[PDB]
Parts: sequence; C-alpha cells; structure tokens
Amino acid sequence: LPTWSLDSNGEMRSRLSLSEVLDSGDLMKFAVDKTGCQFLEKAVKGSLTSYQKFQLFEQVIGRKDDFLKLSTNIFGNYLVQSVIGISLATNDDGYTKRQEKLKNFISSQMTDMCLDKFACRVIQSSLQNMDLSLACKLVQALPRDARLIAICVDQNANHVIQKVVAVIPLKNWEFIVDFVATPEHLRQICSDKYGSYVVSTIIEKLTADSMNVDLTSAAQNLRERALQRLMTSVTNRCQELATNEYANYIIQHIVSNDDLAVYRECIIEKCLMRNLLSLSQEKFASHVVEKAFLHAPLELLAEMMDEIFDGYIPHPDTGKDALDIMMFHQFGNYVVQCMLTICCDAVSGRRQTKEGGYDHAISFQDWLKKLHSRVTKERHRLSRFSSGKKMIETLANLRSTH
RNA sequence: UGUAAAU
Repeated sequence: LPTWSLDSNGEMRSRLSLSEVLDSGDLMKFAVDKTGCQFLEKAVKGSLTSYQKFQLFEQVIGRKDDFLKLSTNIFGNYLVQSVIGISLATNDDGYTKRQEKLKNFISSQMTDMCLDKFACRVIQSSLQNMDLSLACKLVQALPRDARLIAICVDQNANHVIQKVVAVIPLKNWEFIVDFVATPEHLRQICSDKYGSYVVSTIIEKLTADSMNVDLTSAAQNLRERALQRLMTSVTNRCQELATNEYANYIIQHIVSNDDLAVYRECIIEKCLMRNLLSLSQEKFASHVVEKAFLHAPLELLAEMMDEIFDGYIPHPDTGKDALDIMMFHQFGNYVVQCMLTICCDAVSGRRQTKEGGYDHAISFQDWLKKLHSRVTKERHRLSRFSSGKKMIETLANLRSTH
C-alpha cells in the first residue's frame, strides 16, 4: 500500500475517494490488499462518471498482464468481476471492444486461468454474463488435447466445464461431448471425483426433460445426437463404470431418469442382465442394481426378478442359491431388500402395477410369495441381522393390513 | 449393515 494513502499509524485513511486512487496510478496496490480491495469493491458500486468508468476499464480490464494478475489474485478477482459487470452495463462506444479485448485476454491464457482457483471464477462470471456470442467464442479457446482431461478432473476447472454446459448452447461445446465420449478419455474422466460430476452434468443437459421444453426441434435433434454418441461410449464401458467408486453415479443417473428410458433399458439388457448376482456383491455396483430394480419397465423387471429367483445354478456342495447368497451378503442384502420393497409397494397400492393398461399385479404377487416363503423358512438365521429383521417386520406389517 | 465438487 502506498504511503500517501496511510495515516499516522500506517492504517488506510478513511474519507479517501475513488478518483484519488484512480488518478494515483496505485490501483494495482489497492486491488491486491484486503482493505484496499474492500474499499474499491464498495466504491465501484456507486454512481460513476464516464471518466471514472474510463479509468476503471483501462486499469482493471485494459491491460493483459494487470488483468491476469488481478484475475488470479485472492482479492483482485472480485474487483475484476465487478468491473466486467460495470463494463457490460455501460453502452458506450467501447462496449463490444472491451468484451472482445476481454475475450482475447482470457482466450490466450485459457488453460491456466481455468486451473487457477481465482481466475476460474472470472471465467465462469464472463461465461454467464457476457454477450452470448462473445461467450461462445470463449468456449472455443478450451484446449483439445490432454489439457482438456486435466481441466475436467481439476478441483477448480471442472466447474468451468459445468458452467459452459449450463449457459452456452450445445452447438458451441459439442466438441467436448465427442472428446469425453472418446473411450480412453471417458475412462479417465468418469473415474475421477470431479470428472464424474462433469459427465453427469453433461448428461443432464443433454436430456429432453422439463428443463429443455424451450428448445427448438432443431436443438432437440442436435441434443439427441450428442446424447446418443455419449450413451454409446458409456454403455460400451458400462460394467467398469458401474463398479467404480465415482463413475457408478453416472450409471445410476441414466437408470433413474425416465427421460433416458431407452438408455436405461439398454444398460439393463446389455450390462446388468446375466450379471445381477455378481454386481449385487459389489460395493458400488450394488447401488446400480437397486436403481435398475426400482426403475426397470415391467418386462425387464420380470426378467431381473427371474434371474435372481431362478437364473443361477445352486452351489453343488450346500445347495445355496442366489437368494441365499444375497440375503446375507454385505452388499447384496440391500438388493433383496429393494426387491421386497418393490413388491410390498405394489400390493399396497403405492406402486403402479399397470404398464400400458395391462395389469402385472399377478406377477408382483408371485414375487412377494417367493420372498415371503424364503423369509419364513429362514427366519431364525435372518433374525440375527438388521436387514433380516427389517424383511421379517416388513412382511408381518403388510399382510396384517392386507 | 453399504459411496461423491472449488474464492
């Protein structure tokens, strides 16, 4: 901080004016100081004259090096977002020029600004507040090589990608979807704490749900094409995504969403079917199996139930079947529990048994009787476990009301 | 008895 701005104690004087700081040439010193930046942040919220704006624009977003220094500063990045705000609100000669100079500045340092904890906020800010056409150009400056992977898995830059997906039309970031759907990129990105969220956010935006009813038919066709490209790669690696600690949320999201029903059905038929006993014993994939049971259309649900009740050869030495294994397994027990809940919801009217006017109630009753007969015969061993007690108590409650 | 984001 420059000595002319301090008092008898080395403290910043009160009663300082904005134009004093602007005229002094020491704005950069105030902007990286906590107290000075607080003053500037508050001062620029007032009624500024045209010349005060002129000085602000030139000293904060006028020169690349000072812009970058402020954008990557723990305090300056806030002043940068404020000045960009004022710039967007000031409809003078320079309105588009300032945006383009700003777009060019960020474009030239795009990777490093995304990876920076503070500059990545300046980027997200510009993406959603700048004129859409300039914001779209900013998206094009994203790298196309291994840096884009590093961006998706970064603790800070992953939010830049999610911001792009939220506020930019799909045409401008289609290359990200094709990048992500590249098989080797997909595995790295989905299997990461941050990148998993990136892929889920992409899929959500690519879904024709109620939040996309405002799209044109032409935008829906483009959306559907990107969705199919991404879904093809995902379903091709579905088993390894379903069993990964971070990617399993992606399979769950596809399976649980009615507006992705055809992709749900393809995952169930091509990935989980004939693997239910194995995947039910997996820490992460057992969550995927539950969602499949909960959301499967009735014909696939019947096939999944029949795979558990009668798809596996009993153990040759003891005669234990798949149900025996799963009911006592550390993860499989939640799947049986889910199966029991579905059947009880059906008989008790809390679940639709008609699918297209055709009633499958008889089938739910069949599955419930199988679960009840097993639980009744194994009640003593099952009473030793919480999951077992839960099943026993769910059953007794049910037929004392029906 | 069972898992996830940065001023």
